[PDB]
Amino acid sequence: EQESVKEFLAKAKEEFLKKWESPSQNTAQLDHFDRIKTLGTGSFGRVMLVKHKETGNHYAMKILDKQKVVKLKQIEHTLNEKRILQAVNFPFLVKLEFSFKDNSNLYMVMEYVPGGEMFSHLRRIGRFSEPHARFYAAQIVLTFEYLHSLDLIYRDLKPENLLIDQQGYIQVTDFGFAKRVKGRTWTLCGTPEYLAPEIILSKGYNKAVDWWALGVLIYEMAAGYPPFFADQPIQIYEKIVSGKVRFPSHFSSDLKDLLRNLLQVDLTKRFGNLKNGVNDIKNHKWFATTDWIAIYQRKVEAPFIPKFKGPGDTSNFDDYEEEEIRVSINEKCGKEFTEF
Ligand SMILES: COc1ccc(-c2nnc([C@H]3CCNC3)o2)cc1
Ligand SMILES: COc1ccc(-c2nnc([C@H]3CCNC3)o2)cc1
Repeated sequence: EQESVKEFLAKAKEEFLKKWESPSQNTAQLDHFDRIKTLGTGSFGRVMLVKHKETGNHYAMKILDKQKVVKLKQIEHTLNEKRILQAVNFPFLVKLEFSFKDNSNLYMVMEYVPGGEMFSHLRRIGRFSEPHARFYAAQIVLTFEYLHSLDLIYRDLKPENLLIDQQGYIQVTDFGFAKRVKGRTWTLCGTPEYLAPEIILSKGYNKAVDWWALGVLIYEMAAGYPPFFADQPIQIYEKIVSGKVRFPSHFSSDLKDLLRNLLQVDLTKRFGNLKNGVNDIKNHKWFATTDWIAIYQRKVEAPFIPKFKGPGDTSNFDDYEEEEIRVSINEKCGKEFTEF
């Protein structure tokens, strides 16, 4: 690789390690914000649109219930999420602006991206043309190049976690399964449709699982549906381990060739995990029209710009029951969350 790429990644790792070793803590509190709307929910928390009362700036506030985190065995994963987010910096990652806790909850306050999830736009239009899919895929290739050089694995790539911003570019959100890993790791986690074979077979696995998930994402963007699906997870898993995939006839020959090498069931033969690493992907014929520097600099005109009226518009997100943010008069689970 060119020395300019090597020096860029060496500086990125230096800046990450300084924040990783000395994390920020307790940088706002709940009554500094007004609550506006619930943007989405989940197994042990939700994300709310909020407005800061002194500056007027909008944020996306992720709220996790401490007792429920403990019951669903997610303590280590929650601590991973906040420690990684306060230490990274890259054009296509959401920015964490504040974090804090109280007697009942943990809070992560991020810059708000009003354009909505990629999932909504893909399901609305049906599928993306190959140039449109390729513009998004290039941003994910550069983001994984960055995260993997910091010894991080992301482990939750899927369309609902890719937000579309005011310039039509991607910002990746939700680091709940991200982890710093020197060699191998073992936890069963992810969404069934995106899991690599070595996770399903309970092996020790590495960053090659993120390149498998990139193959599932590019197939889904260009076809409109993922390659492996069924009503029961055990049926999805049998299809993933089989080593067979079927492609629509409208796919280009170059796209089919790239996807056979990302959706390779033998992890020692998979693109992204060979001696040349990410450069086997960047140099593939499907990416021949891509200007990697121009994408990083945000100089390429996007395929589309989401429709929205202002920085507080919620029209690209959907409607959920509005529930209280209740804070107990007694402290819960203080010991488990000391480092947060
Ligand atoms: C950075 O600005 C945002 C905006 C919205 C969300 C968000 N909205 N919903 C979710 C989860 C629940 C349903 N899917 C994922 O995250 C995150 C950050
Ligand atoms: C009863 O058999 C098991 C199997 C797996 C696990 C397990 N899977 N993940 C974890 C956490 C420790 C490693 N980081 C997350 O424990 C625990 C008990």
